[PDB]
Amino acid sequence: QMQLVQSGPEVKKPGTSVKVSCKASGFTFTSSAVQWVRQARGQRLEWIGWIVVGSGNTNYAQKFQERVTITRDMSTSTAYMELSSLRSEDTAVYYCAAPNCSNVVCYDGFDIWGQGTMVTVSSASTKGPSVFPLAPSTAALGCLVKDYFPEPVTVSWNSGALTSGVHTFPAVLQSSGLYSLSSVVTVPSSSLGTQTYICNVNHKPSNTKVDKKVEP
Amino acid sequence: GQTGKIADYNYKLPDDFTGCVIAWNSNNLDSKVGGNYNYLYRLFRKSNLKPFERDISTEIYQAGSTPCNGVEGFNCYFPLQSYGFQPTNGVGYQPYRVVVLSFELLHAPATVCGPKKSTNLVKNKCVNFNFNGLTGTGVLTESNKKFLP
Amino acid sequence: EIVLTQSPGTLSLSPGERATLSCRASQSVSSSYLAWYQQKPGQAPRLLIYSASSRATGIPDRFSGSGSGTDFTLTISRLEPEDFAVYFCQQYGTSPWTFGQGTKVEIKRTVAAPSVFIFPPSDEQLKSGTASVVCLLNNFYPREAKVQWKVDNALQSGNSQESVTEQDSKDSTYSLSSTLTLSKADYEKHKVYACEVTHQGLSSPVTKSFNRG
Ligand SMILES: *[C@@H]1O[C@H](CO)[C@@H](O[C@@H]2O[C@H](CO)[C@@H](O[C@@H]3O[C@H](CO)[C@@H](O)[C@H](O)[C@@H]3O)[C@H](O)[C@H]2NC(C)=O)[C@H](O)[C@H]1NC(C)=O
Repeated sequence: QMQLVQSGPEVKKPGTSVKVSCKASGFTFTSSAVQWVRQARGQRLEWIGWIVVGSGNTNYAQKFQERVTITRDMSTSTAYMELSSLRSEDTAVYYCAAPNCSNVVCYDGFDIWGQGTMVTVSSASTKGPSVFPLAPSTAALGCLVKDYFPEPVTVSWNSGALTSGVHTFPAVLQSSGLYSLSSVVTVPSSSLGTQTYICNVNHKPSNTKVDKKVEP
Repeated sequence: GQTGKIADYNYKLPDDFTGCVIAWNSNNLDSKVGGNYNYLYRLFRKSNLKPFERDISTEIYQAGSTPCNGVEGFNCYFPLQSYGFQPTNGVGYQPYRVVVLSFELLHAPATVCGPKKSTNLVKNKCVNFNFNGLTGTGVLTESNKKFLP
Repeated sequence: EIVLTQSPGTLSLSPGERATLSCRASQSVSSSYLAWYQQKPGQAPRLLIYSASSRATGIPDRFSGSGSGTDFTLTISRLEPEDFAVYFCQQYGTSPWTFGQGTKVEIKRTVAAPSVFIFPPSDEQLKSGTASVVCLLNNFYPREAKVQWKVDNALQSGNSQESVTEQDSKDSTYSLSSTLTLSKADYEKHKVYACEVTHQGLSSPVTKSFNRG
């Protein structure tokens, strides 16, 4: 089939650049053009710029006029974005855009988009997560993951099941740049004195695997 | 025959070629310092080129299906683009001047070719002569006859 | 100046609706270069309609929408149960290509009462970095949920973090968490800590807490 490929995750520091590539496959990429956009965390969409694979036609936004270069290259039939001078507000997700042009006819819309890479700049102090238990005194108990470096995180219950009210909330960016969230599940009934209540937390970007029990 | 950006989009070479091809390199008569941007080439065309065709056109090419009134946006692009000549672009990217010749025959007199004999003559000796056209054998000698101009 | 301001902010109706969304522009732009995008959160958006009056390669339930030079709108007759995502305008008739504001749709579950309950800090918090107190709100349809921290003889919001989950599937309800971080020195400056919330399905405000002892 026909699709678009984008690069993987990126984590950077303030004062560097990014390099996101758009591999086009399954269609005539030469008679096409590529647009770059940026999506923040749950906000409105914006526009960065666009270029033409045919070369010699690049248009950038008024605020995206500087500190950005969109190299194209024809040997591998791809498209690259380079945005320099990374800033704290620039922690976001980048997407890709391209039409489905086939020889004689170019598709009037940007049908195919890339998966979208991500960029995060911070103090660059990787730290393992910590687990804090929360217990009641018709009941709910849970554990809170806190103080881990900005990165994808996983919360499980040693089985990937028992979804009887598990509430996993999105990570929150605090004043120190660290990440935290909480996961609380309600007990089936007033039988909290028996059975097993465990809030195992699994992590893989860092070599941290902490497990803690929950008691009243 | 062949394919690519050239010989297929801007100067098509017919098959069964009757002519000559010369491409002598140049790096001082062209590729001025800083950048040489004087020549242009076509990028996008709605079709290929018939043999021996000169497609000089400045209309904006349309790629999709939406008509464009002289606006340079999506699905409407200007094919002409400039050579990226540079002082040190690269050995494979130096400006090359090319001249292609064309020989042709038809039901008409031929008026271009070069002969050369310019051989000194000898008199009073049994010699095999060939003047322009006629041939023979004999002993050439000076005479006192008078020819009309 | 170019905008794609969208008149409808959010929609909340049962499956099956006219589903009218409006994207009136400010400056006149030809209705030939414009697109709609549907982004279900968590993955890339998809192409739905382009060139004002057209259709994609394949779209379900016959999405239809047309406008004029300065009027743009889309309707979705018989809104299917699955179609619930974010909708974005986009125009590329002229640079810059400003995008759409965004619209949200969701189901109606006839306003149910929420549940509020607190978690007092455990033993580990007095030897950890900072002691934090959390309140949990569960099982409420409306997004109107105001959380106020009841410090003893003080109503302050110096540092309080709110977290919201996405819409439930089996229960179709919402869950929120409120977290406070206070000075680690003694935490004994005020012995009364509580969280109040006012909701449509609550009438009289609820105040519940547990003083340490
Ligand atoms: C991007 O554009 C290309 C070409 O414009 C699209 O490829 C086309 O895909 C359709 C759908 O499968 C093909 O139609 C099928 O053709 C077979 C031929 O036997 C027929 O039996 C089927 O019933 C069906 O009609 C079409 O042939 C194909 N184009 C070509 C030149 O083969 C592609 O789907 C587009 N992709 C996107 C994401 O827009």
